[PDB]
Amino acid sequence: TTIAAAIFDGGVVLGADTRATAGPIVAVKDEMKLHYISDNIWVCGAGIAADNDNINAVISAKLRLFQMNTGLQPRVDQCTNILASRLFQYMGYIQAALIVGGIDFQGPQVYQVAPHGSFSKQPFIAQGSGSLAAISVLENRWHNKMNEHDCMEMVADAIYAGITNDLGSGSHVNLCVIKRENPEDKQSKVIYTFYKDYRVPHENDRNFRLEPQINNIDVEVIKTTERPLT
Amino acid sequence: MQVITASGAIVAAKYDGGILLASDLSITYGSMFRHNNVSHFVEVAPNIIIGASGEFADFQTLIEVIKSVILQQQCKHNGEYLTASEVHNYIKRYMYQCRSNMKPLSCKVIVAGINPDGSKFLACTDPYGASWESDHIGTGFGKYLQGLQIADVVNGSFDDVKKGITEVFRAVNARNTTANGKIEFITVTPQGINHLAPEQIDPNWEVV
Amino acid sequence: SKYDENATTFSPEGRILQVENAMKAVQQGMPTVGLKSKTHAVIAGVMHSPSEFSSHQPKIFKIDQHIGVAISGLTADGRGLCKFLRNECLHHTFCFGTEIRVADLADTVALQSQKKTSKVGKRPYGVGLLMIGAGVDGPRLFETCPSGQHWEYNAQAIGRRAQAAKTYLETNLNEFPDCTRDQLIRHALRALNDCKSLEAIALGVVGIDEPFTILEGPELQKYID
Amino acid sequence: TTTLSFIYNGGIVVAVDSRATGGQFIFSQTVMKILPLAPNMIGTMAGGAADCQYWLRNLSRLIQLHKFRYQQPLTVAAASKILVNELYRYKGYNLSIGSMICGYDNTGPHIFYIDNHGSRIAGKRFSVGSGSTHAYGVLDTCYREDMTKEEACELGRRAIYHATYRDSGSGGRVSVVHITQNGVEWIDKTDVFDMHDFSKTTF
Amino acid sequence: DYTRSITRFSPDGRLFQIDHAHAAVQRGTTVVATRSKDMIVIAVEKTAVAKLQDPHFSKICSLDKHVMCAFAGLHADARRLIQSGQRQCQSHRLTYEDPISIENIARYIATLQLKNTQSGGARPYGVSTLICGFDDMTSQPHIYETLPSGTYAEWKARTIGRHDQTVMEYLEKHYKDDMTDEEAQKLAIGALLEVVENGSKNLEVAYMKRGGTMEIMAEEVLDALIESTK
Amino acid sequence: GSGYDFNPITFSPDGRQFQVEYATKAVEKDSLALGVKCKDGILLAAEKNLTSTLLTPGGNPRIFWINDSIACATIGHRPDCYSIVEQSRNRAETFTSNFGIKITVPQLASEVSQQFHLAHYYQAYRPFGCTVIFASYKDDALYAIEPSGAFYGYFASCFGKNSNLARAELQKTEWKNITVREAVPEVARIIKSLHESQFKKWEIEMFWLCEETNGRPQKVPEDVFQSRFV
Amino acid sequence: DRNVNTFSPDGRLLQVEYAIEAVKLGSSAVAILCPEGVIFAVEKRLSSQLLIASSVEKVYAIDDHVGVVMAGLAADGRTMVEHMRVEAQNHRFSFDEPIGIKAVTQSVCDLALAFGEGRRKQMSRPFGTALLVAGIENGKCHLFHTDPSGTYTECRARAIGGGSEGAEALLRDLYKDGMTLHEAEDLALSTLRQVIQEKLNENNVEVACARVSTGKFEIYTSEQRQEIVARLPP
Amino acid sequence: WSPYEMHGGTAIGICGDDYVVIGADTRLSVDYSIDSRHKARIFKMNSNCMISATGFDGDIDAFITRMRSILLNYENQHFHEMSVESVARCVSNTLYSKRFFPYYINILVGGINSEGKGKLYGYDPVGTIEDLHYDSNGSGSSLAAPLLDSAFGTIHHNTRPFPAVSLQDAKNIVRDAICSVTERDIYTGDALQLCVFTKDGFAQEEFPLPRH
Amino acid sequence: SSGADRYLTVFSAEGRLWQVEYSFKAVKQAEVTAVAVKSKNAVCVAVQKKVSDKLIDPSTVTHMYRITDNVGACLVGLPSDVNFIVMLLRSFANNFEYKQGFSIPVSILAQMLSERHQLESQLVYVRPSAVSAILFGLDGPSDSFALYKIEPSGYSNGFRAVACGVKEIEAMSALEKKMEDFETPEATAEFTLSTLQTVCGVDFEAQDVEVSLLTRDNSKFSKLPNDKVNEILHAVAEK
Ligand SMILES: *C(=O)[C@]1([C@@H](O)[C@@H]2C=CCCC2)NC(=O)[C@@H]2CCO[C@@]21C
Repeated sequence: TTIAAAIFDGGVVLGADTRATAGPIVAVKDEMKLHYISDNIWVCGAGIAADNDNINAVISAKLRLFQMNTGLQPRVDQCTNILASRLFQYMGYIQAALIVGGIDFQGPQVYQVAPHGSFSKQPFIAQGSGSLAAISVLENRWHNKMNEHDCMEMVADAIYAGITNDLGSGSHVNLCVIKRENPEDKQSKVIYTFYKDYRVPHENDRNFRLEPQINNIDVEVIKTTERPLT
Repeated sequence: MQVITASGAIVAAKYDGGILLASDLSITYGSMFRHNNVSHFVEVAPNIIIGASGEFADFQTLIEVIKSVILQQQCKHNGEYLTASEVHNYIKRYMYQCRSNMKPLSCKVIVAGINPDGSKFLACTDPYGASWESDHIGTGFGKYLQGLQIADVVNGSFDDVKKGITEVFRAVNARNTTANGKIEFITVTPQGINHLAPEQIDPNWEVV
Repeated sequence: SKYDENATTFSPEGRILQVENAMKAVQQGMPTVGLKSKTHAVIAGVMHSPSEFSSHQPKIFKIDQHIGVAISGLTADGRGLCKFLRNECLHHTFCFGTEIRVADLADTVALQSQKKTSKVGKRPYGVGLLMIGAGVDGPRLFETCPSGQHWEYNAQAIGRRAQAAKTYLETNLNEFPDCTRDQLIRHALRALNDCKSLEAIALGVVGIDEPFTILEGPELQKYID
Repeated sequence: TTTLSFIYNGGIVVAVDSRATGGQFIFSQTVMKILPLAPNMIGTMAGGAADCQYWLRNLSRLIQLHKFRYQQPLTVAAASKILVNELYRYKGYNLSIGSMICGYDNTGPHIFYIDNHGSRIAGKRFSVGSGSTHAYGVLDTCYREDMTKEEACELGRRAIYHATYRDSGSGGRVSVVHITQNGVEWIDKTDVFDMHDFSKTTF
Repeated sequence: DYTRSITRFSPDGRLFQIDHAHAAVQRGTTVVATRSKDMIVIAVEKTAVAKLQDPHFSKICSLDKHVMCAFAGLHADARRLIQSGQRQCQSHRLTYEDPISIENIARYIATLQLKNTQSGGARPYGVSTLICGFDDMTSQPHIYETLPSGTYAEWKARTIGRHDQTVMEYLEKHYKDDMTDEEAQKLAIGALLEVVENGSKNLEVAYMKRGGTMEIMAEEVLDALIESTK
Repeated sequence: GSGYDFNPITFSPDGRQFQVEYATKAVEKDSLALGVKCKDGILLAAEKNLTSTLLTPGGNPRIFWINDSIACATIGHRPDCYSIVEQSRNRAETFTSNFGIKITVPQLASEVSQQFHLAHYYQAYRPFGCTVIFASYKDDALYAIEPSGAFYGYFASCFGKNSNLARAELQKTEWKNITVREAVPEVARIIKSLHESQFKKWEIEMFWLCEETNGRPQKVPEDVFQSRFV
Repeated sequence: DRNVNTFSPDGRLLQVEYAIEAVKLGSSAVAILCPEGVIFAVEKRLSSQLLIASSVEKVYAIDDHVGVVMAGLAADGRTMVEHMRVEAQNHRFSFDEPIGIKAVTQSVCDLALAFGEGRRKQMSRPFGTALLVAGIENGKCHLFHTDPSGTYTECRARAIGGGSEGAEALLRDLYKDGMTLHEAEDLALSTLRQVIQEKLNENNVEVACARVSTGKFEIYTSEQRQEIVARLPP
Repeated sequence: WSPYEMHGGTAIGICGDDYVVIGADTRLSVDYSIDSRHKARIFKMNSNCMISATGFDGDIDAFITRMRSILLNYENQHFHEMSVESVARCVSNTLYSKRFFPYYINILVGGINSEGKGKLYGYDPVGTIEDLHYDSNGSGSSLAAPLLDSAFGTIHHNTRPFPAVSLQDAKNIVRDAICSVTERDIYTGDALQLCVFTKDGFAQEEFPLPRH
Repeated sequence: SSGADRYLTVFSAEGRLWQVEYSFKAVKQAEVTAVAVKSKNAVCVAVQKKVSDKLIDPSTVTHMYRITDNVGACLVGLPSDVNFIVMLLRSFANNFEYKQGFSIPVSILAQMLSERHQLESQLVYVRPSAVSAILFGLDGPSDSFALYKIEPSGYSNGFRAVACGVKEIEAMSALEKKMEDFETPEATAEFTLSTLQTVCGVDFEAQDVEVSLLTRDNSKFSKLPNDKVNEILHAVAEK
């Protein structure tokens, strides 16, 4: 896995590869590792896919219930505190290395949350197996108050670096750009644009396939029964 | 049972006027000399001092427990403190409780005090909860680097017991890695607890 | 009357009528007398014999080596309080290794009775305890009440016909501090005799060095004169 | 340890050694490995000494409680069942109980092998202990149904003696008990030192 | 939990709640349990709409293969008693491997009723139970009557429910010390008929033979015995 | 009058807590105890109208230790008085366990007023018919908690019978201008002036927390002021 | 009032007094202590001849040495005797000795007054049964009386049940400290017969002896009850 | 982490016709270090019996406190001091109550029963009870047991009557056996506490032993 | 079970929670009135500080409490209930800060207090806490001032201006009849103290009123020292 969220001038760009491996085998080639938390907060997670999915769903439910009861926009530090407390109370057994990326009244905030509950506000973060290959790009191409497009390209290139250099990472680069609908208006609605398959590396696609599929296995049917679908 | 932030050796010995306890004022983090001027003894009552060799975190937790219980019994008794025997019995029962809960206080705790009847009471409770009352108790390397230097002068004059404890702690400073700094002396007498000036007990360094 | 519903209900006058009913239940117990000298403490009482051929129900109990209590009221509640006090003495002789002070036992039993009177669904103990102890605190006598309070006394009488015993104790109050063990026991028996309606009177005597002991029947004959 | 109990036409003969030994040292040679449970029921002690003694006196308490609660006394099957259920509730606590519940009830003689593990095996011939294999060899080789009381008691005594000889864990004195309809009878405690025949040169 | 001490003493010394539970019993259907040297017989009268309901809801229950059980009173309190009694029979088998003594199980049912008389927030069982059966440990058929008060007494022939006094008088008059099994059947059937103006279509008769299970009398044999008694 | 006076949590149609008012009546029945903050310390004086001459001289305390720096004068229902004393000791011990430092009379009073209020706020409790005056020189605090749970810091507090006149007399002195040793005669004169003639034998249980006591609670020594009167 | 653990303005637990009344509504029972043994004679109320008398046993053997006879509510007495049996077997298990008569009496009494109401989850009402606990302890027969209040008293002679007061009045001038067990049985059966409303018979009476010579509490069989009723003056 | 200190020290009990002589070394010591040269391990439980515990001293103190608590409870609830046989059963049950967290102490309950006869009961840490004429516990149990076997021959011939050894002879046997153990067992040493329970009550003697 | 509708918090035959209304009257029993005014630039809460006896240390006779640094609470009601509510609002705030990681907003604190007052008005074994609570502060997420009132019923609302206590009806009437979108914090403070003074019908001194004026500058809660209170009172006595 390669997940990387950075903070650009107008918002946050989160990114994730789409490769879930069931050991040394690529179980999923379109895996969704960017989890919607709230309209302003997205978490891209690594570690155990079940743990990441469930904890992101649970915290998204908590913050949706929060925004409903209280009418308040969930805060990125609030989401990060909830995530860190939950991961600490499970003593790292919920292997969800998360990167929270959102925009609240404090501006664009990217937090890391380790599976053991250790969080940290950082401008750019990379987690997962390819986290190092990604963070190199993030280390070299992130600067204060970069525009949306440069941060998008940097985070996509960091996810691509994780994809190519790391075996646990691969397939496509899904991005999610949290940004204010009116960047000049700091009080404008925080919207998100999810770029599914933002990068689709052509050198990483299936380049060959038998047009006449050769098969010498013959199916012998012991018994057939047809039953209505209602 | 694990010792990290450890208090060094303690040598307590009864002399004519009371109990003389010596120990360095240094807490060692593993082997590092981390903290200085940290007394290993805590005056829990006007005539009851409590020291401990071993983990000093477990001795601060034990002192919290002791002070809370003494405060309970003092509020009950309108100012009257627990006796040295009662305080040591509570420490024995709480350290055995901790050992029985499998979370032992990894500190050998010396209770030195004058009971209201005037009899010197010096007792020790090891991390496991085994307690014993004795006229002289060494804990840590003060137990090991002792010999007959205390036993021969125990219950003797203050000068003789002080010299014996000084010999033992010269041995400790020479041959204990965790022995760092001045050796504080505390006299628990029926007239109160007096912290004598800490003394640098130098090993004989003409050996080289 | 209408506010005599629970031990948790205050009457418009500030009185807990169920607490007062329990106090009367104590006042309906057999005459109990307690005395306190500078060296010894004594509790005595005419034990109750429900039937002619039934023995006199024990009234004096030994809580600890130097602590005893004379119950007045529901003897079952008295036994429950004796169990509680013995547990407290055993947890003070476990935590501290010495004998608890009868003052601390009075505090604990008062606290328990008050918790009985402060929470609904509980009744005040229908028994009053004359506790005598001896220790570093000296000899001390405490009359614990159902309401949840203990009154320290040099002498005291409770139960039925206890006004005559109280009058005797008031007359001889200044004698008690210097009275010896034998003289304090004699004063106890002669304060009970004024309440007579011996083989009924049981007397527990304790001293600073003397452990609490219960004398009954002919054993007390030597203390009559 | 070595305890044996067998049902012959005349009753139940229960013979037990008296050795308690841990490792090499013989902690005792006068250990009583037969604990009475009912007037006509006993329970043998093998394996852990404390466990067997506590649980057999607890079973005696439960049998007395049942007999006083209900006029009918607790049977040997019911008693062994109580014991085995209690011991099985402590599975995984490293209890060590080997115990033959030998009694005469309304349905006749009954021996139930009870173990810490919860096994409750009815049978007419059991032996529990380190030397129980030797007692089993002597029993199964010399056991008859029509043995007199003396013959059956001597069979149990000699089986325990051979177990004590061939096992370091068995020794002391053979406590022999004869259980009949009438009730438990304690035959005698025979020192295995006296049972050994020193005129033999083979053992 | 709720503890309102439903059952309390009255100034005259009576547990009025036990009186009311007895009233509930006395409004229940009549039950008549009689015994012989080798067979027990229970006859419960049944009030029902023969044309509109199934008469298969029986007051006679089988706590175990050797414990037969009938009741008079609230059918739900009786169902709870029978369920607990069956559980106790199986638990006695678990704990002892021996069939629960009829005295033992009757004591258990009476102790259930008694605990309801003693437990705060618990309404005394408005049911009087006839626990009958056979003990191999005693070689005697037993018929215990457990009351709502929690008192159980063995009887040679006992009746509960409505008309219990008339049926008791009939039992006392027509009881033989050494009845045969068919004589016990005749006594129970006649005692129930003394208050019932209907034949097999109303009565329900079960029985337990020595070392046997509970067998419900047929509607043919029952009618034959009814006619023979008359 | 109306039925709103039985349940402590019940509010009278005028908003009155009748059970709390009756607890306050219980306080007002008791002999007055007072406290005054002085230059050198705080002096708590409790009038003990000895019901019997047999009561131990100097026994039956009304001023209690709560902490090595906090004393507690008590007025009202003596069972409730000592219950609150022990609950204050437990609250101080729990405060030390949770926070390490020794509790202060303001927050000790808040924590004990929490129990006072719970008594008449949740059902199943009786309001404490006791007013507790916590004094601490080391905290320069004299906080009196009332039966309702209302607690106020006082320059000079007093509760019990003739408490209004006692407060009016305490008002005549600027207590902080003087020390405890010269405050003792003034408070003693106040109570003696208000002492009722009906009570022949009585005592003035004075305690002080001062520099002379090193801030520790201590009964005023008999030589300084013989507490016992006739 | 209206709650079980309430004290009357006279200082009495109302439920306790009402349980005493319930005991006064129970079958009579006379316990006569003599140096040879303690003898219970109990009225077995038989509403019918079909009632198995052995099953309405008002006498219960708590242990080999100690027994108990009830008066009042037979079910509450069953709870009390069950507790006493468990206590006696626990005492034998814990101290390898028969439980003292006073000890088991005190245990059941402590159980007696533990009733409560109004607190979250205990018995809800006092035991409506008074027990005459008797047994052999250290080669001596001890007779104790427990009533619903939880108070127990050692007794040389005692009566519980409907005829309790009349039985005690009859025992006034009939009971002596040196009677033989023969005389104790005769006195117990005579007092019971006097305080019951039916002619005494072996089937409507239950007799039991805590016998010092045997050191055991046995319950008399029909033959022994006949052997006693035959000797009576009537 | 092992919650026991495995303290050494020997206790030798000898039951007589009318006495019980338990001699235990005072020394408290484990791992070549003597925590306390004097640390009494025989305690007068009541006027009927004494308990001698050898092993972990924390467990000795805890078990002796529990036994004193239970004997006080028995005196309060059963109105007489617990007998030596009752104390023995209580010791067995108390030790077994911790069957899964055993007191690592070997117990000798020596007392005088209602018959006036001496009663010694030997124990293992998990609560095995055994009515014994003699027993040895602690570090020098293996050393001391042959001494008692030779003195009495009970192990050599189990079924023969236990020899009528006088009170003073049994005290001398315990002293000599404790001295031999002290000579051989390093943990045994310092002072011998020789307690004797007789009809006259609990008597105690302190004899020096080799400190080394 | 009939008859509990007036003594317990269950609905009456006419559908009213009589105990809740009686808790409102118990709030009236506080003998003190609070007026809070909220403006775009500040929120000022003035509550009369009536010390009945001057033997009492006035610093302890307070109806204004620090729930958090940013959130204050002017609580009018039974003093015991007021202390319970300060401890329960502080507990709410601490639990919220421990879970969510940030200081509790005034709106969420008002919701939690309303939930507690609903558990009081529903659980018949819990007395309705007789405290009319004026929670106020500067919410960071909106960087705007929040002013909520939670009545003993739990009926919680956000207010431009609110009032509690004996003159609650008259104070609210005066507030609504004179509310303005003030342009300065000191005009909000002047209006607050003027409305409180007018409804209480007595001239105020700093000794006789606790005023907390949370501005955009001083967002953190603090009761104004007597100097600023006297200055505002003089400004209110100008006209
Ligand atoms: C990524 O860390 C990874 C993915 O399965 C990932 C898990 C969390 C989000 C969903 C998809 N976790 C793994 O266990 C493998 C090992 C290498 O990294 C994975 C692909």
